[PDB]
Amino acid sequence: MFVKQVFFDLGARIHADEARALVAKLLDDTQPGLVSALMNYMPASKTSKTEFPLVQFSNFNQGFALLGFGEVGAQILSDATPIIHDAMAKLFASRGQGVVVQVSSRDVPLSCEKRPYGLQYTVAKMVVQKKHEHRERLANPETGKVFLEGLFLRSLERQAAAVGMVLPRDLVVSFKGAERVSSVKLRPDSTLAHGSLRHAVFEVNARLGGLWSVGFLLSKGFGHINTDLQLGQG
Amino acid sequence: MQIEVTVRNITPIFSAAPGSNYITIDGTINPPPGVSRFPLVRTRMMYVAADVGDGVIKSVPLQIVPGNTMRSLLRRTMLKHVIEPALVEKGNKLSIGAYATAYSGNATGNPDGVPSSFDEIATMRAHPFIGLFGGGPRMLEGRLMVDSLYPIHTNAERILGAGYENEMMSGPITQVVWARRMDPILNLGSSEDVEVINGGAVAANGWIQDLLANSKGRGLKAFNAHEVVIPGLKWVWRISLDRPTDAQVGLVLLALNKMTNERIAGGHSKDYGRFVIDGVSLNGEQVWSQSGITGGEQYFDAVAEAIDGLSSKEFEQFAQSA
RNA sequence: GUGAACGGUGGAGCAACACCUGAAGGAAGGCUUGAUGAGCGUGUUCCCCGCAUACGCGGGG
Repeated sequence: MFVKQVFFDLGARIHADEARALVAKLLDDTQPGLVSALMNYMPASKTSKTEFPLVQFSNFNQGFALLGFGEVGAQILSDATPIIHDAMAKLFASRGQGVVVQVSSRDVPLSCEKRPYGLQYTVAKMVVQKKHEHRERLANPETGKVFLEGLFLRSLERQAAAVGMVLPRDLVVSFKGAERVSSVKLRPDSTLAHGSLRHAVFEVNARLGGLWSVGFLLSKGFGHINTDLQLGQG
Repeated sequence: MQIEVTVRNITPIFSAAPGSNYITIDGTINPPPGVSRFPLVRTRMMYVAADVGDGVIKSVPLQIVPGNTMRSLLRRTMLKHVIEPALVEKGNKLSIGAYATAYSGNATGNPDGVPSSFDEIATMRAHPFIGLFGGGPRMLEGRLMVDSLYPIHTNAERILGAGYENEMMSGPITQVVWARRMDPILNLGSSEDVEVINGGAVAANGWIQDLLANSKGRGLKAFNAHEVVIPGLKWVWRISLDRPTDAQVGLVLLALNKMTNERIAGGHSKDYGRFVIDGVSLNGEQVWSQSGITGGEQYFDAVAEAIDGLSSKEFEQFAQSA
């Protein structure tokens, strides 16, 4: 259907992962239901759902962005936005002279069609690595392209199934090129790291809509970009 | 007494029609519901029979300025700097009902059911102002007959026909101009701008927080359109008078001498409706120059000794209701 | 075999003449289409959840 995108202007750029941590810190004491919903937590425990995270943090140059997929995610963002804005208001007015937190909100629809010609789409900060078998798949190129093929196609399929619209199942993808290979860490000052791809390019015969997220660690703000801006870049 | 005022608009003209219409991004006036349409207040518009083909006429739409608007304009300019300076120069003051009958034409909504005497009508009729503009509690008839301002256009060829062989507009003559609203609090992103607020950053954050609840008590930050005639095209105006005195015609000509600084249209914050007079035909003879009206001497002299001695007793007995 | 049988309500006659639905009124004020998503940090074995039923597959941070 549609995905709701909310931008917060804190005056200085903070990253998506520290934004998620900062928001989990400030709303920990009061109102546990809304931070549990925005964190996609269990209704009984603190463990996150294994399914698609409906809402997720993202990048913003003057702050952080929030993405709520579907009617449930859009409702969660619409109810949770003013208390978040009041929280950053009190946090940035407690210290210093004080700043004003500005807001933006868009409702970008989702769409997909099929044409018999492949199309270029690039993704930055893409995480591909969770297990040692994927290290064994990425060591050899021939068994690595097919792993990226399956990962991209199944990521499109799972987000299309989560948001509630039908994907054509005759889609074929292809992975052309990579620019850099870098790690992402789970928590700060932790030895554990996950491999990840920087400036991957992919070629899909279908047409790709905006807020289309691929790969792993989607709620931490990786592997999503707007395809509407990439389609006909001006 | 036919006055043919050909004028030329400097800024565009926007005289809004009361019907609320709608518009998408690229044209499509009044779209079907569900296209996310924007509100639109079109310029007001008479249809006119026009020869769109070989001798067949259709009721093509023509955008104009209505006759009631510029009748109020002519009344307001003559009462703004030809009559009320003459009223306050010799010290006479209108009553509140007299002011209401001078500007609107009536004191209250309810008029007199009785008719007034003829000697009253003989006094007020054939007068510089109350002759031209009737009304009051007895609904006195007004001598002056103000038409609407058509553009010189091929759709209005059937109006004021067999004239202007050249200089005739045939193409589309309008444009839709978009005006968006900002929320000024949202567009700040600084501490120096919010240092001015009573309460400051916390008050601005609270108002933005209320705007977050109201985003998904009408708020600000809209984006609308208005449909507006293009500038720089010729327009014609007609003023008519049945059995006029020289003072009434002179008062019309004195209002029309310094008409050039007033507002024929609405939307004057965008300066919409500035016009420069191309010429003034007084029963067909061209009497307009750069320094106002040249010609029509007896009218100017008669209104000159008419506005002197113009007391407010007549306005007071006009506005008195039985 | 009716206190019955037999008997046209008919003819003609123009609802018409003369009256102007009006009068007098301002859609008008106030209101940035060009920013918001596009470029900048992480370096190695770890939570939990299903299918199984452990030979392993899939995935949440």
